Amino acid sequence: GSFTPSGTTGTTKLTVTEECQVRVGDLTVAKTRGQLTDAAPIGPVTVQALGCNARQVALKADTDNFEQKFFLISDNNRDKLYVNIRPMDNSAWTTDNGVFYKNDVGSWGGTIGIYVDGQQTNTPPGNYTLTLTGGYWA
Amino acid sequence: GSFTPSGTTGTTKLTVTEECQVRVGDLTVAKTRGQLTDAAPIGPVTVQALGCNARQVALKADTDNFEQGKFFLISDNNRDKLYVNIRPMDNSAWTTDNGVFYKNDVGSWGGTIGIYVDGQQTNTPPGNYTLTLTGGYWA
Amino acid sequence: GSFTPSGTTGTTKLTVTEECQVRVGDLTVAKTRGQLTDAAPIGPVTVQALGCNARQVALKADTDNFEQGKFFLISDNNRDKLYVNIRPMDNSAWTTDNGVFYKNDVGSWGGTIGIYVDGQQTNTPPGNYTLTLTGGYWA
Repeated sequence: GSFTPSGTTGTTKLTVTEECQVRVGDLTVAKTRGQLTDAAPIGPVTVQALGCNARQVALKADTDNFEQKFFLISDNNRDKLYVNIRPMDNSAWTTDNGVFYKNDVGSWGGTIGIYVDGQQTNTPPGNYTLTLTGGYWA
Repeated sequence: GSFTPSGTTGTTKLTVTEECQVRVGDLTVAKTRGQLTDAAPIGPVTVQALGCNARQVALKADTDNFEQGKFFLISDNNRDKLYVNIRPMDNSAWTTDNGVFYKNDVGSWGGTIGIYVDGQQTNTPPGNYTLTLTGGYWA
Repeated sequence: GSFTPSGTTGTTKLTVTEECQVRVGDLTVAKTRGQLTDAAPIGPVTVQALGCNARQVALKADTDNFEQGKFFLISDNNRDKLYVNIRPMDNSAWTTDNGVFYKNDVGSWGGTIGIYVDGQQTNTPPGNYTLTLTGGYWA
């Protein structure tokens, strides 16, 4: 099985902060380390496939967003926040080295929820990101 | 003549995908190589020149978006290119001079600049292509 | 006292142009050098401090946005600069300490920070200027 890039690239950006969070400029997903408890929901990624009725929809994370496990990477390319990626509808998906594809072919379209994998309330403040690219599995 | 930078910089981003395009995020201008036929319309650029009553409104593309009097979107790898044609929705007369696309007549013009595929290029490798244009006048 | 980074980073982008102003993009703030008079208002930065009921809300500008107790927008060339004044429309009391703009009183303040031109600089070369500010507290 190999992932074929065929879609747009989405990004989940989260700004971890101390209890005293000062949101300057535009508004984004901001969370204090304290809120980084297990199962804690981060953002959500909207996916929409077209003309994929004979292929398995899949999402591919940047090389710096997965290892052995998905996680958001700090701007320093150091600190990481381990998260779990699952669709809103209870569709069945598989995780294969940075790839998250649907077990059944079809032009699926829904929401992919991002949650904190295990309490990590000690996560250093900063800007974390998680990039995912559309495509199919085959 | 020469182009004088005096305005904002706009960008036309197109994502080329295979027949099975999976849009992660929301939203962009995605198109399958199959749709990359000749005259195929990509995105559109809205232009608004003001105080240009004695000058000629002009648009300047990045050095990596033009060559030999030909405009094209560049891949994120600064390698693959999609040749496109620049033309206003209204049939106004413009001129192309080395990456510069200026209007033949002076005055403050405003409207939409349509971007179309120049010749069928359905073999264009998938990826993220862009076309940057900067506002200014010609002299 | 030192500034502790704890919030998001905002940015004020301005595009100085000549009287002939050609807007190519969808939306991006533009202004001709002529409008760059003293007290001239640029953009505005929204500030939302939360859980800061025992800390002094503060804003920190990039190293290339301040110098000698003076704030300014920097050109894309890291050369030209537009000196501006930072002030809360709440008329609240703030202090400027080497790139840091913090509130004199603790509390989870939330409002608008107005950006105005510091002294007439109508000769400012055209280009893209920016001013980055990061949320956090002072102590």
